[PDB]
Amino acid sequence: GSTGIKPFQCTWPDCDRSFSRSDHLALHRKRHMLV
Ligand SMILES: [Zn+2]
Repeated sequence: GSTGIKPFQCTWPDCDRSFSRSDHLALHRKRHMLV
């Protein structure tokens, strides 16, 4: 279903990801800035 309305939303425009896991979106975001 529509599970894009998440509080842990990735703020990458071309990506447009949204998470429920803080430990997942953290690494997802770390790899975004290539760190
Ligand atoms: Zn992302």
